[PDB]
Amino acid sequence: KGNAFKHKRALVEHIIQAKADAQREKALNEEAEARRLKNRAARDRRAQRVAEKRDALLKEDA
Amino acid sequence: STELTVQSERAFQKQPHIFNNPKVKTSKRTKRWYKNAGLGFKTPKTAIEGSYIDKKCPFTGLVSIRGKILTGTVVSTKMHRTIVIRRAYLHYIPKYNRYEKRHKNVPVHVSPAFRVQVGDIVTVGQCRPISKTVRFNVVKVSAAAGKANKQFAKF
Amino acid sequence: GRMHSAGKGISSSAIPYSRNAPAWFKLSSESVIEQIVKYARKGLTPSQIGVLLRDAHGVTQARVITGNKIMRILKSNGLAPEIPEDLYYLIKKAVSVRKHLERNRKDKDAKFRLILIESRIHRLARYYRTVAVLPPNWKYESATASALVN
Amino acid sequence: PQAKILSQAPTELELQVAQAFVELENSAELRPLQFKSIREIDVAGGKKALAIFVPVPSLAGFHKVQTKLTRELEKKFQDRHVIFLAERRILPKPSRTSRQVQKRPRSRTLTAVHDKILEDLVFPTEIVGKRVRYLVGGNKIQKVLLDSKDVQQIDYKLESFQAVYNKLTGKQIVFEIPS
Amino acid sequence: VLVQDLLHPTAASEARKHKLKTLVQGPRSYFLDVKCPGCLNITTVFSHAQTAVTCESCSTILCTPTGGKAKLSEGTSFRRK
Amino acid sequence: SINQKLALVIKSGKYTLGYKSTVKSLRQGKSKLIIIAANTPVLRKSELEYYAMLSKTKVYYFQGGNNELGTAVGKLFRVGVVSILEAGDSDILTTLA
Amino acid sequence: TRSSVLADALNAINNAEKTGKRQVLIRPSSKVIIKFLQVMQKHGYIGEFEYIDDHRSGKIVVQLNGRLNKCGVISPRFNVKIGDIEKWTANLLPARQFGYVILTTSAGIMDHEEARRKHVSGKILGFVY
Repeated sequence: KGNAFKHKRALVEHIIQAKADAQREKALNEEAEARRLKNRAARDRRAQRVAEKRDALLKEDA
Repeated sequence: STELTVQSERAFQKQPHIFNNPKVKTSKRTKRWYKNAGLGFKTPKTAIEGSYIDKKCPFTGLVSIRGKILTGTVVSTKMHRTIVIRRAYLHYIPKYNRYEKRHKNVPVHVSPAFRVQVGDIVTVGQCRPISKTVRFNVVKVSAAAGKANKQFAKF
Repeated sequence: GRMHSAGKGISSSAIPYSRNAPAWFKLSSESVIEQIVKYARKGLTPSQIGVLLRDAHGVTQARVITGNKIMRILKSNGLAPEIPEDLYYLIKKAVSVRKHLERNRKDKDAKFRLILIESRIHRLARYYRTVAVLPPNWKYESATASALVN
Repeated sequence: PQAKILSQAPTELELQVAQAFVELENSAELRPLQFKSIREIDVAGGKKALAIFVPVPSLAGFHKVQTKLTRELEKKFQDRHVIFLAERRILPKPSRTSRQVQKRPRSRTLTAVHDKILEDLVFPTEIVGKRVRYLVGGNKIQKVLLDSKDVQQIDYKLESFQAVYNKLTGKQIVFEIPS
Repeated sequence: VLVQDLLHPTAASEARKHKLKTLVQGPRSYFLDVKCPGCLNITTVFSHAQTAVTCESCSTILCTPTGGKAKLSEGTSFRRK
Repeated sequence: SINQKLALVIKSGKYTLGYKSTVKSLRQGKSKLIIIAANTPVLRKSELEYYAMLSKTKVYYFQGGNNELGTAVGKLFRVGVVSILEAGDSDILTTLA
Repeated sequence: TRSSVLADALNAINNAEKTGKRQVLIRPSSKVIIKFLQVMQKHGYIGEFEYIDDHRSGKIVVQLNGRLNKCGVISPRFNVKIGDIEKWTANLLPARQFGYVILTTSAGIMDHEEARRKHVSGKILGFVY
């Protein structure tokens, strides 16, 4: 409704580029969320393993 | 990037004298030429693995970096395979024993081995003339962002 | 100094020398952190949280009792607002003055004060956009500041 | 369970200290609090001074315990002045030529570590004021002003603390009580 | 004048100064332990409180704000601690 | 005051906007409070008040129009009636009744 | 909005020296102030001085002796090659046989005689006499 697009071909190419950029963004954001959830799980596990080392691992062999 | 898919142009884009024989059934189907540009500039995996051609590239193309190496900030990305960098510096005036800020803008060719954005600092090297105004080519990038995308995500 | 007026007020708090204090204080760091979080759920800003802890309890200063500042505590517990409190209050004041200036077009003092306030907003917005707590492309527009005081 | 509480083998001094710890517990919540090293050093007059180094996350319980443990150690292991400290790591300041490593927090910077060493040499008298005289001979001296509260416990330890701070940090020091 | 100890001034000369203009600044304010006649619990109350502090047991008024020091209510037990 | 209260409810609690959803929640009995703009038509207001006196539900009359109520509950559109069906961390029910 | 804490310090010292006082309090403090005063102390122009540790920035109490005529500050701190210390010393010192220009080098803050001996140069800070 502005112009932005001399014709159908121009609009199609613009759609292609926009979709490609959006997909790049989506992939980056998704792998980032994956990394962060993975790190959070690991740093809950370490918390478990070290918080339950003071209690009943510090008594038997060593 | 660059969505040439690989062959957007009306001529066939290839590396010259790089011949992939359809007879020999080589188990790569990927014959490329790259070079070490030199001076400890790392040849990117995007260039080695990519499909682009870019004869003006310092890694897969025919130009050679020789002379000066400069640094600057990208203040434009609106051309195709070239940018404009700002090169800021201080000029001394002895009468006043003081300095004054000056800039020169410097157009640069950028390969599609680099994802360059306005604001990024970029190191460039002197090539032969490849346009009216361009004599330099991007050979290294340093993005001054840290991928600070989620800082905009606020809720 | 006073950025926009000519006052030279030195009115301020005098933080004491003892960074570890005050030797009569029970009710440990975890307790006061829990109190902070209850008040934030109850819908208060850091300044008012600090006031309430100070006056109704014995909490001289949260960085002293805990080792963290209140905004950090609230962020780590996930209660950080969308815009910082000082900017929020500025936007609110500007909204109020604009409303009043709609109802009262003959007030020139109000236009003047509104310009000053908006200048303050844009200065803080520059700062926050640089240090990246606000997004880039964030901009205060008077049209929808009601929908950004939100 | 005496070699338990050393965190390293040697030697006779630390062993005497650990068996003192054990005999003191047998009398309650001192078993989790283990130390690392010991430094016995001189005082200009008379006695010597024990520096008991500790991992810093134990300082809470140690500080809860110190009075009712330092008293017993002063009693039993006589001819000495006991004091506790936390082994804090000092990381060096990076040079311009230096290749980058992490940010080197101010907890690990030098000045903060010395201030904390002082805050722990002193115990619960709560430093109120530091002053630094610069003497015309290019010299420096530090006044550290203590509170009148609980100074009765350490009014006889000042010279030993001075010598200790000199031996660890290498800089001169003096204390004062306002009245 | 022309000679004096700026490091060791008199407490009389230092207490009348502004809190910030002393040699080392610090607050002239304080905290109170307060009990109303009804209950026997202690409530910690800041001298310059800014709020109508309540006793949590008996939901009553203890101190009302003013421009400086809070005005404590009718006769109550108040310490300086 | 009521604005800050509503702004807390809108992020902590459970609300619905609009006449149809109020009437639905109010037939269902889920609603505790309804806030009604000033410029709403009197017949709509009366219908809501009557549904409320049947459901034994509280009614607040916002001193402000539907645009103002939209801004108060944090929306870029206008709303004539709000239904609060679970207040969260707020105080709005007891602050006034 | 202070811009040069050193400038404020040395104005205070100069004014008290004019007034005949024997001590000054200067706030805030700084490493540069401490080193500058250490130089003045080494060359005898002032006595001891005491750094009060408030937790903010610092105060300093300087005990001065009357031997000082002017301590001053060169703002901006120009860049000085070794060929130019002569020009600076002639311009802003009363005589050749006494007085000290203070400058900042990679070797440290010091007087221009020490800078000649160490064969270094740098940025100019002020002067003492």
